[PDB]
Amino acid sequence: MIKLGIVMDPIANINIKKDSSFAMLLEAQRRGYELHYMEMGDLYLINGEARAHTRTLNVKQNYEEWFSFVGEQDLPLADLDVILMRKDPPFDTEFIYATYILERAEEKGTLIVNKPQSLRDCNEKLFTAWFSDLTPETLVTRNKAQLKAFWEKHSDIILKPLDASIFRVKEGDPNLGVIAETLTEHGTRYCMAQNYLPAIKDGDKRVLVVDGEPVPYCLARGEPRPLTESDWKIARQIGPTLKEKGLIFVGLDIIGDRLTEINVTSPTCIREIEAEFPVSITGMLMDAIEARLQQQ
Amino acid sequence: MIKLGIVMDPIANINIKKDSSFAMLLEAQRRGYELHYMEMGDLYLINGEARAHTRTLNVKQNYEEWFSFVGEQDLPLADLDVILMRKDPPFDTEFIYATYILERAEEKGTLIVNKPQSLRDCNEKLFTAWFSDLTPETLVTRNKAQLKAFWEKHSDIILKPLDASIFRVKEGDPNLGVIAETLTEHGTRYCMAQNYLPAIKDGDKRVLVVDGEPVPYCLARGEPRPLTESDWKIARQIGPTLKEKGLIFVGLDIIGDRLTEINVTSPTCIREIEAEFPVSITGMLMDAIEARLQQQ
Amino acid sequence: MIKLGIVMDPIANINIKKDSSFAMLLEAQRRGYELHYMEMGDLYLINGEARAHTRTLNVKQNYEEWFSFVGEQDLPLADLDVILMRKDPPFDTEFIYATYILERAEEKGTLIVNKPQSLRDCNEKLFTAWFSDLTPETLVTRNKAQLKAFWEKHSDIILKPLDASIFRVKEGDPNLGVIAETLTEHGTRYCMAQNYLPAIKDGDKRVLVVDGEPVPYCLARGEPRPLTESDWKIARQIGPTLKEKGLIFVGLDIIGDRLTEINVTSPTCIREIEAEFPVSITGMLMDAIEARLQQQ
Amino acid sequence: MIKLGIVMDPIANINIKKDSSFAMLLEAQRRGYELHYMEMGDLYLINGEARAHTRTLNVKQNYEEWFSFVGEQDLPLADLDVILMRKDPPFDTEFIYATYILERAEEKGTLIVNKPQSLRDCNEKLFTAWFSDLTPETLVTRNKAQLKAFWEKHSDIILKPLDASIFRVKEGDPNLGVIAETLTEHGTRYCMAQNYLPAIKDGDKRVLVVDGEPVPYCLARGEPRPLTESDWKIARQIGPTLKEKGLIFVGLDIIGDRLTEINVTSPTCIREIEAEFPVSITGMLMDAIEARLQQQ
Repeated sequence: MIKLGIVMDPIANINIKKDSSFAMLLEAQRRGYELHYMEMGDLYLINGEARAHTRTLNVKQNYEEWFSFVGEQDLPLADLDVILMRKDPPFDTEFIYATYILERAEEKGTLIVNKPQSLRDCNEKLFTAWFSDLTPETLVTRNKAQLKAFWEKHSDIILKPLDASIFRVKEGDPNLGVIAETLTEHGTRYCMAQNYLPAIKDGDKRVLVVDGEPVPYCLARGEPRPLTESDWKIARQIGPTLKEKGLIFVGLDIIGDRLTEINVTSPTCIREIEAEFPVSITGMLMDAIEARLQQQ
Repeated sequence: MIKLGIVMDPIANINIKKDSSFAMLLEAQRRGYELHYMEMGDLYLINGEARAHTRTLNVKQNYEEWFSFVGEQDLPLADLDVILMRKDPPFDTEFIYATYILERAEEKGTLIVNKPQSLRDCNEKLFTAWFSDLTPETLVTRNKAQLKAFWEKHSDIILKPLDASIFRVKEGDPNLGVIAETLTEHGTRYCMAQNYLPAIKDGDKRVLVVDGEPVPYCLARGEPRPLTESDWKIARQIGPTLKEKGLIFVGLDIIGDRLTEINVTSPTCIREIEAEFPVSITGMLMDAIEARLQQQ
Repeated sequence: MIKLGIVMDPIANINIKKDSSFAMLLEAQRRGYELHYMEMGDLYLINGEARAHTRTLNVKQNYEEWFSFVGEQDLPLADLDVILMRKDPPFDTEFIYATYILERAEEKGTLIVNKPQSLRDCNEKLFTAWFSDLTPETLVTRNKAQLKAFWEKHSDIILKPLDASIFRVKEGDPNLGVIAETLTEHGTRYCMAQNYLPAIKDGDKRVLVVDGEPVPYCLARGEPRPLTESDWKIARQIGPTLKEKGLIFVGLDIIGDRLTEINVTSPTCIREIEAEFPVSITGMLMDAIEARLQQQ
Repeated sequence: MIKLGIVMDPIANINIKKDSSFAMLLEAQRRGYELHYMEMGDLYLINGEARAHTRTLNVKQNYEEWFSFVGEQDLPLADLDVILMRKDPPFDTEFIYATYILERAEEKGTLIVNKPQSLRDCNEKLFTAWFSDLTPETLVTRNKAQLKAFWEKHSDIILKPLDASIFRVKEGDPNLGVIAETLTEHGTRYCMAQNYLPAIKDGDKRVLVVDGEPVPYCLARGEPRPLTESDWKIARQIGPTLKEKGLIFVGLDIIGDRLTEINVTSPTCIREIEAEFPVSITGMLMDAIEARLQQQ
């Protein structure tokens, strides 16, 4: 069978009613995969070989007991067929170090969803710089004077840290200086400004893309909808780049007809769309994984 | 002429007697390049285009006044032929974000020394996992129990943070637990252990590699020496990988016949080797840059 | 009845088999006090008046359910007769701010165990500077050069942060510099050095003092013992100062015949001594509280 | 003569045109005091005795060279007659530890301006809780829900951290939640809210009080003015408490007829008032110090 590993934040603390990682584990188990649970602290590197302490895992939709460990072992990660990296943000240096550990197992034949080097290349907020055609006006800077000028030009902007804490600075806001100071840590940290998009009142849509192919229903933040014509247009333009970079399960954040963020670490909204619509997103994912496992 | 940009820690605070970045700027100026000075805070990104505020720079070996700005401008980074990224460690998330800014200029034709994606791929302590043949016994972990066992097996080890603060834990040291606790931040951060190498008493050599080719004299930490036979062997084995990854100016740290670290951000020791030996390392670098600029 | 309030770290996470705060709540309940539970976040200040959101609490030695809330209210803290400040270390600025909130209730007649201003005056590591006669050789400094010289003079020393992480630097340790660097954060933070006391092998005794009077049995760290002659001597010398400073429940840490630390925030070891010996430490505490409540 | 010590942030970085500490050193030198310079890192504690490395200092109004050291020594702080604690905020735990070091010298007869225990008792933002009659509506809390309700009741409020970064949240501001989240660090840190005072447009006055006596001219933030009738009223009400707490040189911040903050660490504005008006504030301070030195 396929031996599936998952690296994630502690399973004992999720909400199985909405957790997408758990929805993935149930599908994988329904297909008969052997599942191996691990957290960040379980991964290590010894003389260049990637290894982990895993626990063989069993999961079930039981609100009183949704997982159990039926075994425990130390193995080279190269023994697993596929590892799902499902660690939540922040994207910090520890996340980047775990990426090098997963890449040593990847050189030995393991499929990593998503690809380690692409996780380092494709920042969730800065990767939109590669698709400026699709995005709002975006400025990334440490300088208060540039943030002041962007606010003068656009009148109503969003200020966000790169690593929610979104400030909206409308015309007549008294705090642009304090906010710039706070997010740039007095000019020592980069932050991002975008023009505010009023279409947010119509929904912050979450579109999922499975191996480059958009799932046909999205979740407008919480109401499931079919993709509109402009949703299909954004997703078809990014899709090919996600497939070739090995970004196999991606979330795109779309407000109106603007692409605002690209989630490549732990995209969610599977349960919410699946409940209202006849699509098995977890099934599409595992079909795509299995396809990749036979392509090599 | 070539327009050379440099991103570095503030020039007003260096020691021009030993600073290698300054030694590079003097050579570039001696060849007639137009030099453009910038710090991290000068770089920004607007709708996917990389730009910076630069200052045209003039440098001279004058201990009372070694640089002056003769102009100031805002330009797209794609207007510069080559940018030297010479920012010091730490390798943190800000360093990683600046890397994406330099890579947007790189897609537009600018040569970046060293290549942005390789700066993200090649951690200075963890890239040695790709050359385990050349390195000491190395363990990377968050677990105190694994560090305890490595210390039992090797009797005398080095503990270092990934991001100097090197602890030597010899036989009979009472602090392995406190030290593991301190470097792993009670098991939440990865750290690195290696077996101690007694050949350190003979020197921590600094070998420089310019576009894959080892400079023939190194600095044993501070005494300049010709490369020994095993120094040539280590450097010839890494060299090709550095060239193809676009890691054009690299420092390797060698203790005895063991490779311990790979400096790809801001390697130094140019002045120290150049003073005692008939080699112009800065000249080798600029010849290599100019070669790369005509190869495309 | 007496209305007793307690400020503490979350009750849902303690171990009722050894927690001394819980042992205090059971005694108070056995005497019929009305108990009011609060955490740090429940305390606030409005126009100089101290107030809190409390929960009326019920406790019982049940490992499956040891507490329940039977009510909830917002009141001025001046309505409670006595508040036990049982927040764990660190002693940080938040701890210091909560102290000013408790002191506004104290001006209005509430007894605070221990007294707020004394919690600010009496640091657990630095208050020993007032009893140098009883302590080991102690140096507090940010300077590596002074720590090096103390180590030269004493050969075997203890290095500790002021805010466990105790380093022992014996003769021949290779790390004094790295350790000084780490605890002083490269000379920006004070740390403490003391000469090592070999009598630690015979026990790190925990003596409790209730309103200036030593409890006659201590816990040598884990074995309960009667106080020795030198334990009685140390405790009788500190005792009067603790009583007049309103430090009503204190822990003293004694190694051999040396006083090393003074716990004034959350002293423990009640359950361990009480189990093996015929003393009710919680009863001595509540008798002392009740005495203080009738003395005014 | 009097031997005056000063603990301050590095003298090599001040602006002698406006620095009040420097204005104090010039007056002290004009009276013939022997001046001893020290920074935080110079202070230490050995077996309960407070000591420091001092440098004998000479100062002069020379923009190219305003100070020189004419000697260097290690002494017990009890040898100095008076130490001026002139360390800038933040009020952090290091500031609190230095306070215990200065208090050990104070027990041995040294006058400390301002008194160490009062520096711990009198927080610059929270000490206003003792004079609620004079202050605006003030709430101190970690709870977003209480900050939301204060904003509903007052329509236009100020949010500030306890340890500038003042947020004004007017009617219709979209960010109260993000700001509360940012200043309380998601409910783990206390912050302060006050109702906004429109009289700020007429000036944020800085009144100085020397040993309980108000200096008769203030600086409205930058225009020097005589104290108004309500300025005299606020200062006469606080004054006696400052004198008896040994808070010898204090700054009060007054907006309109409201007391907003009490500066007890490093009050300034001496040069600005002294230039426009016939008062020697430094002379009033040294007369008060000399009076205190003969009162014991």
